[PDB]
Amino acid sequence: EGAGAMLACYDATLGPAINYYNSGLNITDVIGQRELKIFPSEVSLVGK
Amino acid sequence: DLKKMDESHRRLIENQREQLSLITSLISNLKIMTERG
Amino acid sequence: ADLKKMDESHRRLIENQREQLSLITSLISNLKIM
Amino acid sequence: DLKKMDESHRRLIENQREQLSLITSLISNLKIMTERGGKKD
Amino acid sequence: NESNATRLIPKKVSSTMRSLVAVISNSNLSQSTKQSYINELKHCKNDEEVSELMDMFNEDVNNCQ
Amino acid sequence: GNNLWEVIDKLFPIMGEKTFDVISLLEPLALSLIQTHDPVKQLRGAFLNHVLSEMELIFESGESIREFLSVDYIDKILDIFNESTIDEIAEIFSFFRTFGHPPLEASIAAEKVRKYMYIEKQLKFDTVNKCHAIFCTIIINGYRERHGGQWPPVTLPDHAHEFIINAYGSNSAISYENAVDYYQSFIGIKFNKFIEPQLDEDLTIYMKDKALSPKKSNWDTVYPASNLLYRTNASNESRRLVEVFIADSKFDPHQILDYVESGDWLDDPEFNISYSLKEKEIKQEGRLFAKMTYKMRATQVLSETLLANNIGKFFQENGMVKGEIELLKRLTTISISGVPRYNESKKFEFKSTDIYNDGYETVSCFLTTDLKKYCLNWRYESTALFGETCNQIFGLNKLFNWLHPRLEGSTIYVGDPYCPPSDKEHISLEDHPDSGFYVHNPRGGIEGFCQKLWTLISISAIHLAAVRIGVRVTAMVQGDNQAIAVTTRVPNNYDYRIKKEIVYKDVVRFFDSLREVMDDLGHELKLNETIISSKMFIYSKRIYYDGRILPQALKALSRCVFWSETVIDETRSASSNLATSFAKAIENGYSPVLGYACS
Amino acid sequence: VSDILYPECHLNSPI
Amino acid sequence: TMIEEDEELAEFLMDRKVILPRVAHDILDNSLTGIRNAIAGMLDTTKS
Amino acid sequence: SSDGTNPYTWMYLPGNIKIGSAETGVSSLRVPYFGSVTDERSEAQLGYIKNLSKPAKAAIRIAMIYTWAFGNDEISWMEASQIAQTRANFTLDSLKILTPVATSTNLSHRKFSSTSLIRVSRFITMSNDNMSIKEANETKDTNLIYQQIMLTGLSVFEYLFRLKETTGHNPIVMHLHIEDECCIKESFNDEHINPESTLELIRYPESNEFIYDKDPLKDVDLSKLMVIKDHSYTIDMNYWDDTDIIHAISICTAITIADTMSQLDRDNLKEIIVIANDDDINSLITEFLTLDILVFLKTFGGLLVNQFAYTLYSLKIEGRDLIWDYIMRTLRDTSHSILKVLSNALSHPKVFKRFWDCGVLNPIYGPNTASQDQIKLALSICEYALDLFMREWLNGVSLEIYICDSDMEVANDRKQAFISRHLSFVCCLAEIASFGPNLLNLTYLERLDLLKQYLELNIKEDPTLKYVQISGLLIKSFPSTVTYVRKTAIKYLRIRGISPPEVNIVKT
Ligand SMILES: [Mg+2]
Ligand SMILES: [Zn+2]
Ligand SMILES: [Zn+2]
Repeated sequence: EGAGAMLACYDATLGPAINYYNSGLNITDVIGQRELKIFPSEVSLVGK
Repeated sequence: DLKKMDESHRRLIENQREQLSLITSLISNLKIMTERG
Repeated sequence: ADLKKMDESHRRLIENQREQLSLITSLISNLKIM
Repeated sequence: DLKKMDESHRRLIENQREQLSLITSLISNLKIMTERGGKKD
Repeated sequence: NESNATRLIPKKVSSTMRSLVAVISNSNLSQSTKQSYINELKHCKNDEEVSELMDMFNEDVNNCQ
Repeated sequence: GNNLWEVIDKLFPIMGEKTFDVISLLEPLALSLIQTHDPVKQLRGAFLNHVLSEMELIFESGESIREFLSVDYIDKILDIFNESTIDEIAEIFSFFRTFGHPPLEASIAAEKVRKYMYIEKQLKFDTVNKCHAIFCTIIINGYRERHGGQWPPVTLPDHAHEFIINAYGSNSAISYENAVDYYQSFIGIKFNKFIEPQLDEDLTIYMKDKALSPKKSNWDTVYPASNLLYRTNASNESRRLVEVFIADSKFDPHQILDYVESGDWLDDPEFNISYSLKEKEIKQEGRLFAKMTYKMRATQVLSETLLANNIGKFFQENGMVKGEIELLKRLTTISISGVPRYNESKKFEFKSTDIYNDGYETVSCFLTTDLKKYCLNWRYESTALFGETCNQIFGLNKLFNWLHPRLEGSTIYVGDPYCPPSDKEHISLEDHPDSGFYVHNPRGGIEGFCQKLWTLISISAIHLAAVRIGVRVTAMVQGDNQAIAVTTRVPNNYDYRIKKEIVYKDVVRFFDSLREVMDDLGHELKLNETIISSKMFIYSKRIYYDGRILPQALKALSRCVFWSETVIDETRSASSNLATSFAKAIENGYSPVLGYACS
Repeated sequence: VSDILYPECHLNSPI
Repeated sequence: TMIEEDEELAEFLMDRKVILPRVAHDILDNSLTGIRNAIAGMLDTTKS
Repeated sequence: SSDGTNPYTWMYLPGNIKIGSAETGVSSLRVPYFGSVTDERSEAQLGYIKNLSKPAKAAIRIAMIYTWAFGNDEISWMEASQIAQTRANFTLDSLKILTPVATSTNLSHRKFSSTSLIRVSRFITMSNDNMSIKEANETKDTNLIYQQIMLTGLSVFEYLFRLKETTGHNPIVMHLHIEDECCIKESFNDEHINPESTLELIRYPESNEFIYDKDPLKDVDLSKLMVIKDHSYTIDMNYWDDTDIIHAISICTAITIADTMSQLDRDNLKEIIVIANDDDINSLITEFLTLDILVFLKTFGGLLVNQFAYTLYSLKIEGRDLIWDYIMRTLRDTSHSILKVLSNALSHPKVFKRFWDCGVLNPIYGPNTASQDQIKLALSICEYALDLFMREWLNGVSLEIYICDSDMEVANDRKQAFISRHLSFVCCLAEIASFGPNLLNLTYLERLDLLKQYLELNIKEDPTLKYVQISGLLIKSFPSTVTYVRKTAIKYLRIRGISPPEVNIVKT
């Protein structure tokens, strides 16, 4: 799940339930001084 | 006409005095770097 | 009127330039090489 | 009269500026040759 | 036209030959290739053959990667 | 290392004193062996050729060497390092003080000083003017950065260009290209006093436990009475600085400055300067360091402190005014700069290419060097303008130009207690002929005196040489050792080798400009002993290579002696120095576990 | 008695 | 009589309900004792 | 075991990098961390007097240390003056005026040798985002602990890959945790510790001018002393209220960011400085956590327009819309390396969350929230700052500015230059700069006077330009560097113990 649009849409349509999320992560994702972490941006936007 | 020519003749003098100031500064620098204590 | 002012100003500037030239000649004449 | 004197004054001022530029250019391109040490003898 | 700190011009003088042998030996090619280059360099008629051998060695080094 | 020692030690009987020539040439051999690995095909084996030529010249310099050795010994020296890693080659800088030291002599030491301190030099007036313009520009930019863009008090000349006046009015920076362009507006510039001379920066600089030369009336008191035919003067005056300072009836720092300002230094009849041989230098002839009388030494140290504390911080290329962390970080950044950071008329048809951050990146190629007899090639003409500028900045006059006017009419002698003169009776110093170990009327400078001004002039010359052709450089200069990284913007879609070959053209084009500038300033950038590299540069006798420091582990191990640097034979200080040496070895590239066990 | 003077243990002078 | 003054100053600095041997050291360094020690420390060898 | 409640440092090393020779461009290459660059302890000095002798500065330092350590009441000041009169004859009032306030870093005091050969730390990426210890305060310094931990981790990675040429096949991640249950101890502090002994036998026999400085100030008049006293009382942070302290933090942060951008623009190898690692100190993280967003953005926009004012005026760029477009065209055209500080400070999870809750920034520039593009975030912040400042200026609210420098007269000249630039910007904005006076080859004072005359003439002649106000600036002059003011504001914030500012039928 790249951005998580599928997850948010399914949560809205289907019943609310715990969703486990997995996505790719490579050397490009690292930042100069930030820990490597991942979380769907679209889920955050929908939640806000 | 007359005013324009007067202004041009005056303006030439500023260029000439700037040239003279440059020559004076060059001679002063030469004196500083050549003459001893 | 205007002509007299032009004469006075031009003479003053020419004399100032001559004084500067004389000062330059005096300054170069004091070089230890010369 | 006025035009003739203006032309003459411009010519002499240009000549003076040329002489000043010659002096400045000849001053700027200078090779300084220092002297050598050692016993005067 | 001579060598300086900026470049090495392959010639037939002893110092240049020693430097070329050293730079060939320190290269990252195979041992047989370095040996063959050394024997081919030891028999050179003039500067032209040395320059040609140096060009071939440089091409091989570039193609090594 | 064992093979190297075995090979070199065989040279001592056959080659008596010339062996130290080879021992000194060892380090350029290491630099050449490291240089033979760079991507550029032109730079491979460019310094090794000169090194091998020097070794052949050494090995064919005598009949005993010819009939007992041959040029085949260079092959034996080389074969012990062929096909070896970078660290192993770079590690042989720790083999510098493990062969002993040569026997020195006063006449041989003074011969070279006479040879290279008597020559007459030809200087360019325009080049000095442009260097002074860059000097003023750097000072102005430094003050701007220090005080948030506000210019220092400056009085521009009447013939100043409109651009410079506009910049002064708007309080804006000046680039060195503008400084070289409008260099005639800086000719008659005149600073104002904005730094107050502090005479109490460090109170311990006037009481350093050093030795002073005796006054010229009794100069031969250095030699002990056991080595002189006659007897020295009975006047008992101390030559050590500590006792002289203690027994000073009148003393206040103002009098030193008044002495150097009021014209007294040139009218002192008891001024003496004497050389002394330097220890633990394995050049075939050792180096020299000078000592002067009391007042002149105090003036010199005050001038050095004043110039280093205040003006030195305005330049970003001084290695002597930066702390450990700042200098290390700047050097690491410059070294990292040497490797790319990204591997990979009708109906005008255009295709949108995915550019990557303007599609241009900066990469640099390095050029490290040291001049030939840096201290001996200076003259009064080169540094007079910069001394006058510093005097104007400090609100005083003719303090920073005290060296050459005083030295130009003095006599220098190499004072060694075991090389006495053959005089039968006392003779005034200026009566001996221009031979032996005397130098009469020197022109050049002295090793270790007013070095800060020379460093600033060298930085200005480097920047002028860079601007003269358009390239951009960033430098790091200490005394003679200068490392300059020439930076160039290249497309980031290229590969490594093409980028390096592109920057090599800029480096080879800037090298000639630097040579011409240094020749204009009277110096000489020696052609065949300059280290051009794509990955490495040498600073503080350490090699920086692709952002990493090549290790020197054995050097800190060779100094793990039992009674190491102890004033008296005690266990505590010896163990402290052992622990310090082993910690230094550990942090230079030794394994912590074995280092701790060996400690 | 001033017997705190030890001979130099390391080289610190030119040869 | 510098020794008595130095000991009295140090005692006044530290003889409190809480002892701060670092602040007192800095104060003594900035006081006359600092320059006294700096001047007296020029002799570091038994021979000299 | 700790359920994520144990602080730690995160370190990462890539998989397939050839340690020996980098024959290919490496994207993970960066400048290592050699240790905290300790700041000068002479920066904590009020530049009221242009030239002061060394004994006077020594007495000032003694008074500073004594008042910081053993209390700040009147008796402590009397004792500090008694001790400081040994080295300089300062009156109690002059000493009170001229001594700054000290912090933990002032007392913590501590050819060239490399810390280590740098081999595998060119590639290591390190982060202290998850590490924080509450015991830190002004009494006990904790920067040393952080520095030691980062250096120890660097040394461990250096030792592990000591004999192997290649890095390996998999990325290596290591957590550096601490055993805070035993070694880390909270420190109590009693501020008032009265002395037991009495200074009784101290005399003043010394007379040398390089050892003692009687009458340390000569050129200072009585009127000058009164003016200096009034100015010092004006900017005393102790008597300010909480809102003023928070505003000062925000203003100092904005000024620091602007000055850092300006000075980083000039540097040649900027693209390589931006990749360099560093400690979280002097990285503006804490103030970004405890500043005020709106004031900071307004001040940042004001600083930007003040910087670009002369370029706007020379090009006759008029209007509220064209100025923004020109400024951002210039910002995007130039290198993005100058935005290093802002881009790095905005990437912190707590900083990003605080900015996002206010609606200034949103996680829109990438698939994942934790790796949003830094440059886009910086540009969005700049856009919001410019828009906010221009809208507020047209609305008619004043702008508060701090001018900080170590010299008073240089501070006054900087204030004059700032006012001149602001007047140029106001002329540009009001769409009246096309017919304005030419400002070529003129000093900033002449420009200021000419622009004042022009603006007054235009306001008096035409009553439409009511929103244009000449006295729209509130400039406060500080006789010290901006870093000292920011640290003083932060210290008073921590001492006062005030929290950072925090800002239904619809739900169902
Ligand atoms: Mg040299
Ligand atoms: Zn963990
Ligand atoms: Zn413990």
